[PDB]
Amino acid sequence: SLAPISAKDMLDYLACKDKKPTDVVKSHTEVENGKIVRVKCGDIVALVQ
Amino acid sequence: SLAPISAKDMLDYLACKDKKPTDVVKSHTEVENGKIVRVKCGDIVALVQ
Amino acid sequence: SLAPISAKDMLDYLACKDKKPTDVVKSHTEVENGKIVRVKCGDIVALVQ
Amino acid sequence: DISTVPDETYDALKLDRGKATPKETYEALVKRYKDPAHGAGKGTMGDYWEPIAISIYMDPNTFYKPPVSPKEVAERKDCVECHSDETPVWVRAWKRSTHANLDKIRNLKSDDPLYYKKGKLEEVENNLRSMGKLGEKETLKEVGCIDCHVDVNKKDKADHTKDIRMPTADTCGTCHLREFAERESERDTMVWPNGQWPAGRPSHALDYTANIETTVWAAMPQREVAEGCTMCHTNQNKCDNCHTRHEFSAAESRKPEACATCHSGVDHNNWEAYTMSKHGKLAEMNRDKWNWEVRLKDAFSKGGQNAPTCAACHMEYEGEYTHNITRKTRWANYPFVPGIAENITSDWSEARLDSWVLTCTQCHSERFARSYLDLMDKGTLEGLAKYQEANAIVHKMYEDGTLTGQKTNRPNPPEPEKPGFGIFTQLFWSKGNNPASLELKVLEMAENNLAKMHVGLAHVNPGGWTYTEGWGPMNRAYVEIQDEYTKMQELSALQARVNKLE
Amino acid sequence: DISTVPDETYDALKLDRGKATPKETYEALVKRYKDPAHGAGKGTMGDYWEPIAISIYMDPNTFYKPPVSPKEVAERKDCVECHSDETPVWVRAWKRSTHANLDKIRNLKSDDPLYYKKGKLEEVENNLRSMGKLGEKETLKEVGCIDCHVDVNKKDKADHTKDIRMPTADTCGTCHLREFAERESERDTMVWPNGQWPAGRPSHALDYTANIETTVWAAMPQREVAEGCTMCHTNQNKCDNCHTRHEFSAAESRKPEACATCHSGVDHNNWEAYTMSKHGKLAEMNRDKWNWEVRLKDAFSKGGQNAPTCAACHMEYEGEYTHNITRKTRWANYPFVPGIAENITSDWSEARLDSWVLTCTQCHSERFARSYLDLMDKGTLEGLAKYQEANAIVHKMYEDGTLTGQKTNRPNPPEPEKPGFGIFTQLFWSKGNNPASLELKVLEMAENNLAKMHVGLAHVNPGGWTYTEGWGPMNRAYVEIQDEYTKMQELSALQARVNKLE
Amino acid sequence: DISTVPDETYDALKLDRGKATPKETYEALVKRYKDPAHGAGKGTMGDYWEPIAISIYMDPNTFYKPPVSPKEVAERKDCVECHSDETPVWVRAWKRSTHANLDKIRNLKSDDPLYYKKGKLEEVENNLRSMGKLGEKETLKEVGCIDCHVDVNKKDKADHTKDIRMPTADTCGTCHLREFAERESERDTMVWPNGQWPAGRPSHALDYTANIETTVWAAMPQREVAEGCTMCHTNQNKCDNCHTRHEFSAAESRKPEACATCHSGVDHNNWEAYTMSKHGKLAEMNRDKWNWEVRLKDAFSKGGQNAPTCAACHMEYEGEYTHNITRKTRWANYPFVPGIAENITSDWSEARLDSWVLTCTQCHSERFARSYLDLMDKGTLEGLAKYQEANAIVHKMYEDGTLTGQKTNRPNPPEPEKPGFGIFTQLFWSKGNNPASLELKVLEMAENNLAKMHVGLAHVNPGGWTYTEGWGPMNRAYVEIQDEYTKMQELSALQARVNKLE
Ligand code: HEC
Ligand code: HEC
Ligand code: HEC
Ligand code: HEC
Ligand code: HEC
Ligand code: HEC
Ligand code: HEC
Ligand code: ISW
Ligand code: ISW
Repeated sequence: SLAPISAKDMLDYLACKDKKPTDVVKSHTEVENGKIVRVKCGDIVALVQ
Repeated sequence: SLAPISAKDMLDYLACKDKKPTDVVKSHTEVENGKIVRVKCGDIVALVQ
Repeated sequence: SLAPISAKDMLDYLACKDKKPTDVVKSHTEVENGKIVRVKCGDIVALVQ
Repeated sequence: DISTVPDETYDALKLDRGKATPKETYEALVKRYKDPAHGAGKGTMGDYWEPIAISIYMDPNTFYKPPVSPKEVAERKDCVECHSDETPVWVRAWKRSTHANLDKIRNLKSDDPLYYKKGKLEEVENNLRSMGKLGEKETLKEVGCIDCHVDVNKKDKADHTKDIRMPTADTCGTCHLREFAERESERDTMVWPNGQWPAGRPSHALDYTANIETTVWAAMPQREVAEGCTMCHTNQNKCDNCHTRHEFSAAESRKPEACATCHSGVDHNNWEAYTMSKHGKLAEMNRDKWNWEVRLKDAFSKGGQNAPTCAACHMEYEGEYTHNITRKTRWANYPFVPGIAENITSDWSEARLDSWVLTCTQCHSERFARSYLDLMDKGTLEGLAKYQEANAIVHKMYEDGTLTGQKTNRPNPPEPEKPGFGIFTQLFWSKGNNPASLELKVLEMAENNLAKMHVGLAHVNPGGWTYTEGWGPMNRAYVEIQDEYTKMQELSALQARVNKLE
Repeated sequence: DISTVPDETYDALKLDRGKATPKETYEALVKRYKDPAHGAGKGTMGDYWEPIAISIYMDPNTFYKPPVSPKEVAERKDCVECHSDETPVWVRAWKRSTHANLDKIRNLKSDDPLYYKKGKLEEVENNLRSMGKLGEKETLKEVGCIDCHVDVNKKDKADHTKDIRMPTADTCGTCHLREFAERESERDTMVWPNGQWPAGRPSHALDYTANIETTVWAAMPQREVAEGCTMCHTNQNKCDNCHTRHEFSAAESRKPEACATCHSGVDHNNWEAYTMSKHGKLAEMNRDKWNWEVRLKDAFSKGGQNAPTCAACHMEYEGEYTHNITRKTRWANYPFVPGIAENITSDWSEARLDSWVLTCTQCHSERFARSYLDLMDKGTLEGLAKYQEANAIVHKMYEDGTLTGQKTNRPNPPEPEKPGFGIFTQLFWSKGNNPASLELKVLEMAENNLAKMHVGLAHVNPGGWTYTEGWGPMNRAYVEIQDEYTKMQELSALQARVNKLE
Repeated sequence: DISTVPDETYDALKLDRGKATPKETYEALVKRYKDPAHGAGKGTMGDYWEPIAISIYMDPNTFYKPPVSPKEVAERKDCVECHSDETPVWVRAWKRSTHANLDKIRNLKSDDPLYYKKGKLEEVENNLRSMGKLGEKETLKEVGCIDCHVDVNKKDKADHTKDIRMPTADTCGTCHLREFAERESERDTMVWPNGQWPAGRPSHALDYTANIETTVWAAMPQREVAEGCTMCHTNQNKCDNCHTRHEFSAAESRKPEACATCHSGVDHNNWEAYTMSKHGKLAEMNRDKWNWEVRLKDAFSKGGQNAPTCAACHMEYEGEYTHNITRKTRWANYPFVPGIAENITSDWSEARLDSWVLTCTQCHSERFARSYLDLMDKGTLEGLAKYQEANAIVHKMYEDGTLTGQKTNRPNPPEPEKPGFGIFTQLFWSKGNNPASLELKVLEMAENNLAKMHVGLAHVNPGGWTYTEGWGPMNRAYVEIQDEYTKMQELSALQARVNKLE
């Protein structure tokens, strides 16, 4: 009865909850090219709602 | 020194101890064609000797 | 810092520490050809020092 | 009315809480309790399975008949005398118990920490009077063999071959209406916002129904394996899994051990994670210092209790203790259940989190407790993510039809189960390459290792979500899934090269 | 007459129970006990292995010699004086033991639940008079360091470098003839109807013989690894594994924890399954309410013991308790041993099954006990069927010559082992592809997983035959075997095609 | 002078033990203790991670700030009054503590086994006088909330939003200079002859430093997973992991359960191995009999203790007990660390062996203890050999670049990690075929299975180095490594044939 949100997106969402949309956070789950993926709060809060 | 009996036969025997030889029971072990295998009692009663 | 010495050579050393150089002892770790490998104490006390 | 029972129960039972009597409440509770519609009986797959011999004690309402022998017509005193020989320890455990010593309870003085028991005795008499089982000025003299096993406060003789029953939850609830109603109230309080689980579930009120509505349970031929499942799922039917027969000691049900036989193992290792935490180890170290006879509400003051225990955390709600254990549930053990993780930030989950925080802050500051529960929620989701990645790979092979033996040797599971990818069935039934190895590896990754990582987190056992359970084993699953995926690709490649040459 | 020692032991010993004196019974027993043909010494593979330092303690009768220093010549009093310093706890533990306090025992009153010890003291004294170690008129003053470690009731000095021994079972049986005889009678009572196991096995009487008669133990080069096995197998030689030196407490030996160091682990998880059962959970919760000092015959009455324990189940036989633990054995742990499953319905098993019913019905009704024991038998057979299916596959591969490296890299095991399929040796020795992975998998499916399944069934731990041990792990083995089977077929079919083309 | 502190600690601090006052000793210890160059702060990889909410409790000196609410100013009594409602159990525990009842200790008589505590109280006071926290004629009144959480012996108001601290080791060590000094001295005693581990490691003094200087812990993105590692590595920062807040009972820190939350699990199973040995099972059976309140030095006399415990074995050194647990370490849990095995026969190891032998001879003869310690050393090397052989195989594959996905799907680990074979990071991070399955398997063989084998041997649990852990699991890993390797060689030959065919 809820839209599925992957666990990485939930985590990014929660990481951003106290934050401005232009703040950039580290992913809690993803590593690419030898570095933790950074995520922009605005882009993720957009993906959830 | 005992004649080897498989456990599936020990069990069918067990379930058939107290039946007519034309009574039919379910297997405790076997599934074939989406269904638990049915066993005619006289047959596994005969397998023990 | 220490010259590395493999675990089976350490065991063989320990099994020979008290031996004469010509004494033979059993391996604690090696089986070849269905049998415990035998080791001459002179060969092992040699390898360690 | 019953002061600790929820409004949503009175509502569901069409009762008005300002007017209902004990008799009325009991009768309504039982009417729901015995209705197949509401989960009694053999359930929807009743035609697929038959009871085994032990099934008469697991579900006595569906299966129990007394034995054909002895033929004895017996009075109250006879039960005790004959069983002193036939089942001697049952009699002795009974003699030692509160049920056989009610005048001791009557005599408890108000400076005794156990004083609340007198109130509970008087409440029980009130219930029975309302029910016409006890005279209004008649004291309940004992709860004896004949009372539980034939009829409460029975005056005359019983026929062994006809009148003997196994006492089920409605039988205990005749006297213990409060605890029975509290328990039954789980059906009404455990309602998910998006139907993540069926209403009333997970709960002790529906444990038996849950078990018999599990396809593989109903479908598998190995009845004796299946009945192991049933032995952890009988709370709905009988009240003695925590405080056991025949002492029925409340002190015993308060000890973490009382929950351990069911709440342990590969897919919910609460006993292991709790006992290994500092909380559990302090309970082990101080068990002999605490007074386990005091009620939960008095555990931390009169009981001298200084570390939490399963009952203290799970029976507590907003400052009171009840047999309803469902009201703070958020994660429900299995983090990968659809809608569970998405629900974690809802107002509904926040509300339950606040009730949790209130539990912890009996000892910790709120800032500390909220720091930890934040770690629990995000660590759970970190585990969920790692599994979700591995599952994408395997699920891809499935839809490709490329799992080992998927199209050559994958027989169907037993009826009424339907074939599917990584279903619960494949943990209790396998044949041929159903399931495939990768497929089982990924199911277990979620069912076992992710669920254990969550339980490690919730119960504050660091090794239980990092090295030893949860992350460590999930890492190996991931690694092995990746390895075999690649091995399987390079062999596919090589097979391709070969029918080219042909 | 030792009336708790079976006929078949006096027969085996060529004694008349009416006439034999304690001295004659002790000497006959000890003659058999110390005889190489009957299991003493290095056993039939003694040419393959040498003792290690710890071996002098594991098998003193073969290997012990006293130390070369201290050069000392000591009276009874000097042992205590010097060790107070040298091994202080041994003195402390001994000083607080019954051995050190025989007057306490002589003073027991007959209404004390411990009065029986006073009968046992006098029985010891009677034994010693018969052996000529005590005067007709002399009481046994104490059981001190010098008594056990040099000679019973020694009167003069001992030379520390020459006269000190490790007390073996025969040493204890000098005084404790009854218990020694009961334990030795396992040799005569444990006889299988069709040689399922060697006569007198499994038992504590022959545990060490069984150890040194295991090929891989004798053959493997890692002696310190092998000696871990010896550590679980020393009951035959020494009596202190359940009631340990130097307190020698009968109360300790009644506690489930006394059995757990040996009867635990991947191939017989008795401690684990029992402690997680309701039974063992209750034993944890009530250990402080039970009087462990009363004899097993009295545990349920005078001890207030209300849940069963290892010693109370396995030492009881037809209403009596003895150190013989073999008489009710039916499955003997490993359900795949040839002839065991098929003997499960014999008259012989059924009489043993009746003895077990007697045990359970101290508490449960007969109907309940038999319902459960029926589930244990059938659940074990279901386990067995499942492994049997798996072994068909892997065994076919071995005979077909198709295991991995079977033809190219399967070196032979160390002497005097012979190459075989799925043999005990492959659990403690591996080299190249001896064994192959599939072979070890299926060997472990029977030796470990099917065995734990059965232990879980027998000890009433539902998760220990369903999810966590037993069915779950066997399900995984079967699935991986089938999976590896199908893969290996696809690969040999693929290299048929590369062959065709060449 | 502090009689239990090693010379090398005074040397390291450039202090004269004959001369230094408590104040000076404290101040030198704290200067080192708080210095980044000595392990304090975020460590070398501090740029790669940020704290989560719970870290303010894990590393208070680096992260802790008081809460913004409540905005209140409080004196000593107000801490107690308000918290009596806001964190009620902390107030109840504290009231039960020695800390809150100093006059009791003061009134101890010299026939009381706890009498030593009054000497300790006077030592604390003298420490505080030297620091001028206490008048030379003032008695310490209590140790209350304000003392630990604000300032020792604080006479006035505290601002809740400014003056509140989490007590760290240096806070405790304000009064308990001896314990804190003994603890900090691990930095100076645990020095390896060939730098097998970094100076001062492993130890409780540097456990946090060790946690944050681990590449994967700094590099991985799953912060909540990584912080379960931090939970087991906080001793350096806070003194309440063995004797927990708010009771701070030394009796508690003496029980084996104190150590279990940390010293357990898949790569160091000391809890599991100890509890299952005879030593542990006796300690379980006998716990009710010992007086745990007596100091460790009196455990075996005044305490009644007759089986060994973690604290009694590991705090003991040459017949004394201190908080330094490093002085006898030889193997340090991981037998594969370069130089550890090679060092086992060194003079340095042999003096440390002699120290162990002394410990064991509290109870066993020297001969017995030396016999068993030899078996531990040699059994350890035999597991090491088995591992070394399996590693040669997979390690070859790595050099040949033949591991699955090695050249195709092996992404690099997160910064600041460097790609390599079988590195610790692959236990906590994985992506694609980094690591490969064989790689992880040989890694876990050493990390998990060889370490557990050594733990089992060191802790006298035979099943834990034979069947159940150590050898059996290593056996399986070896078998599956050989098996995969052969399959891979066969598939590599089959591929060679298919190029050649094209
Ligand atoms: C009336 C005929 C009763 C029936 C049927 C059952 N119980 Fe009872 N029990 C009853 C009373 C009056 C009391 C004393 C008041 C109190 O609650 O303490 C009890 C006591 C208990 C206890 C606590 C015993 C103790 O720890 O001191 C428990 C755990 C308990 N009772 C459980 C119980 C169960 C599970 C029943 C069904 C098998 C049951 N009781 C039936 C009265 C009656
Ligand atoms: C077996 C006879 C059990 C005993 C004894 C205890 N519990 Fe239990 N519990 C059991 C089952 C099979 C279930 C699930 C039922 C279902 O719907 O399938 C439960 C459920 C719980 C829950 C809720 C779980 C959730 O929401 O995920 C809780 C909080 C719970 N149980 C607690 C609990 C405690 C504290 C116990 C000892 C006092 C205890 N249970 C005993 C099985 C059994
Ligand atoms: C408080 C300090 C606890 C103690 C002691 C025990 N549990 Fe617990 N449990 C606790 C929390 C915070 C959670 C997660 C809550 C959430 O969903 O967010 C749990 C979870 C469970 C569950 C699942 C039901 C649920 O509430 O989610 C079960 C069945 C459960 N725990 C059982 C249990 C047992 C058997 C315990 C003793 C061995 C035990 N818990 C201790 C908090 C605490
Ligand atoms: C565990 C498998 C045991 C081994 C091996 C031995 N004994 Fe034992 N012993 C054991 C128990 C459980 C008991 C209590 C028996 C009961 O019915 O209560 C005992 C008791 C004894 C006693 C009696 C002492 C007393 O009760 O006062 C003696 C003298 C004794 N045991 C001696 C003994 C000897 C000589 C053994 C080697 C042949 C031996 N025991 C082994 C458990 C175990
Ligand atoms: C008293 C406080 C002890 C200390 C210090 C140590 N051990 Fe111990 N040990 C002790 C007892 C009371 C027992 C049980 C004796 C028995 O009857 O089994 C033991 C047991 C052992 C064993 C096994 C002996 C056996 O017969 O199976 C070993 C190998 C052993 N202990 C070794 C040992 C070592 C090496 C110690 C120092 C590190 C040590 N023990 C300390 C009592 C005490
Ligand atoms: C018979 C009831 C005993 C008495 C009295 C004493 N000891 Fe003992 N001892 C006994 C046994 C069964 C064993 C184990 C034998 C074996 O093969 O393992 C021992 C062993 C010792 C040892 C060596 C092993 C050890 O754990 O240290 C010592 C040093 C020892 N015993 C000392 C000792 C002393 C000083 C005693 C009087 C105070 C004493 N023993 C009494 C059996 C008996
Ligand atoms: C003072 C010196 C004494 C005296 C008077 C006795 N003993 Fe004991 N003993 C002593 C030492 C120093 C040792 C250690 C030897 C070593 O471990 O290397 C021992 C050892 C024992 C043992 C253990 C033997 C072994 O491990 O093989 C036993 C069982 C023992 N001693 C018994 C004993 C007895 C019975 C005595 C009086 C007859 C006795 N001792 C006197 C030191 C001293
Ligand atoms: C074996 C075939 C089993 C069946 C059919 C079965 N169980 Fe169980 N078990 C728990 C979880 C569940 C659920 C989900 C709840 C629901 O649907 O309402 C079902 C349907 C089910 N089991 C049935 C829980 C709760 C976990 C949690 O924390 O929420 C238990 C506790 C639990 C116990 C248990 C045991 C006791 C060892 C066994 C053998 C099984 N289960 C087997 C299994
Ligand atoms: C999780 C990613 C973890 C990290 C970064 C980490 N731990 Fe641990 N742990 C022990 C050993 C070590 C060492 C070696 C010592 C040193 O380098 O100075 C490091 C660097 C480390 N851990 C960091 C020991 C000691 C073993 C022994 O007997 O010597 C422990 C005890 C121990 C505990 C532990 C826990 C407690 C459950 C957890 C979750 C981890 N560690 C995780 C791991």
